[PDB]
Amino acid sequence: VNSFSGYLKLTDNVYIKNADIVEEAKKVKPTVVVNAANVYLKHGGGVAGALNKATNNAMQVESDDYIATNGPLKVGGSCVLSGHNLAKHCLHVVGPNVNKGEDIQLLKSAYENFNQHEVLLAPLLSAGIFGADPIHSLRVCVDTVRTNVYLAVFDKNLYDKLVSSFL
Ligand SMILES: CC(C)[C@]1(CO)CCCN(c2ncnc3[nH]ccc23)C1
Repeated sequence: VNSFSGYLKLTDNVYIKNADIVEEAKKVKPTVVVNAANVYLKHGGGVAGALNKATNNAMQVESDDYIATNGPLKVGGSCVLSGHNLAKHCLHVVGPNVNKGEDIQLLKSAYENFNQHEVLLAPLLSAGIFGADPIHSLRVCVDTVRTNVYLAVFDKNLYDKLVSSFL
């Protein structure tokens, strides 16, 4: 039993809800929140910009130190950093950005990072400003993630479309 509330169950381990991941993180304080990161951990917009703003820029400060030490992430890769006031940990995961021409097959590799964590609150990878089809992102998620994932979908219209078309 965990503290997540109001989700629709898609499968044994995948759940979905119309929610702002920032407000959801602040209420649940999950062990792991997933950020829709880029390789430079520059949290300017989309989910990343929103999560970072909610940390009063502490996420960006921590991220800049991480990059200065380690260099950029790989597309499809991840790193674990602090969750600040939102979660115990933030798993920064880099899905391919279609608007940069990155290979969509890397979306499966991106979701594989979730399997290192028993329970996660997460957005749909490569959705939104990353340019991929969110119905495909949900499908890859379901077919790749085996741990318990709670997907927060900001757009109510998109949320309803994701459910009604799910197989
Ligand atoms: C389609 C999908 C990739 C998105 C909608 O879920 C697109 C728009 C930005 N994304 C967010 N998702 C959940 N919570 C959020 N809070 C602020 C932004 C945000 C991801």
